[PDB]
Amino acid sequence: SPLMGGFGMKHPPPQILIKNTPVPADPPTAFNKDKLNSFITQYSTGQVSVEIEWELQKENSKRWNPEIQYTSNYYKSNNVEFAVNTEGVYSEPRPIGTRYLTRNL
Amino acid sequence: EVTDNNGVKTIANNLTSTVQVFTDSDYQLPYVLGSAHEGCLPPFPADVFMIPQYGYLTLNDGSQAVGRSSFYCLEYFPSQMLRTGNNFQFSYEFENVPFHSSYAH
Repeated sequence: SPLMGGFGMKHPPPQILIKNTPVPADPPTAFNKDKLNSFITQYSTGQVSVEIEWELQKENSKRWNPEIQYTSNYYKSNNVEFAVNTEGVYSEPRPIGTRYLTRNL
Repeated sequence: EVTDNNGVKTIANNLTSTVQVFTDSDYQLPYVLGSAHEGCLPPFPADVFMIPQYGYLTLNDGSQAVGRSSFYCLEYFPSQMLRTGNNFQFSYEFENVPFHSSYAH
């Protein structure tokens, strides 16, 4: 299991490598055997979509007590947590972990 | 039914009263077998034994409880009710355990 947390896999999701194909600017009219360092400056843009299916383990506790849950707070604030501000920059308030429910040992 | 009249114990049987039994088959109660407790079936078959009282410990902050401390009502489980004509049968298959090494090297 990775020490920073997560799922350790022998064969994780493969790396996806992407490159703009070099387009030479224009060769000299007489032949030259050197490797054509002059190129047309360009960049690419696009859309990428990732779809992951996750299997869940539903909590099945017989505990009578109400449990601890992650919640937002109902107190007036300048900004909404996990939103954008007046500038338009999105920010995340605190690091949310996954351990809120309980189980017996 | 035991009755105390002027410090005199008279034991009469109560044909209509019941006894509740259940097996925690889903393992959703604190498990107190496996702590080497002095309450077992006696080694000698001709002995009559008292049934030990069930109880459990949860998370403590010294003498105080914490939010994660769990309380179990055992009456929240489905039990079988028995009044003197009834019996209770339970079957269990042990999971695959290794043979205990009954030898020296």
